[PDB]
Amino acid sequence: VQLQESGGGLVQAGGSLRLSCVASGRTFSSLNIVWFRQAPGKERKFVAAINDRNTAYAESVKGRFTISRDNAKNTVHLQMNSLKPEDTAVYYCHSADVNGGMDYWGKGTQVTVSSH
Amino acid sequence: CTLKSFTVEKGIYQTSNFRVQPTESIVRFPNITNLCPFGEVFNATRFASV
Repeated sequence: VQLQESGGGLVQAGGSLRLSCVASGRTFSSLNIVWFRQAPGKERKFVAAINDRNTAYAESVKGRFTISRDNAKNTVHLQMNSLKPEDTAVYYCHSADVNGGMDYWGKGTQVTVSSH
Repeated sequence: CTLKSFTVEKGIYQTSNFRVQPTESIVRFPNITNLCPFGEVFNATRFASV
């Protein structure tokens, strides 16, 4: 069907945000998550893929982004730190198994970083 | 030809043997139950990225 998305909002610099990606099913222990962001008027770029129990981040999101998963409730929480205006983007979260199947498209939430 | 002479004496002589050739070739392998999920390999909903 789809992937439920939340955690978005319009915040000023230095705030705290926590995006959420929950995929329904019964095999969460084998699920893999790939993240993306799409800025308005700019290119859509990869954010952070947490596969199995491994984590990684790109240039502009390393350290700033603290990705995490909840095996109890099939929840993925991304701690947001060091807000930058150029990172205002719509984040599309992806869920799949080790094969890469069970592809559902996330709607994407509106995330905005306000300049000062 | 097999006696190496143009005149053969009275008697019964062994010659080239008799052999019923096969009519045709027949192959029998059992039924097929499980096949690879090509509908999940090639017919995936959305292909991965490079």
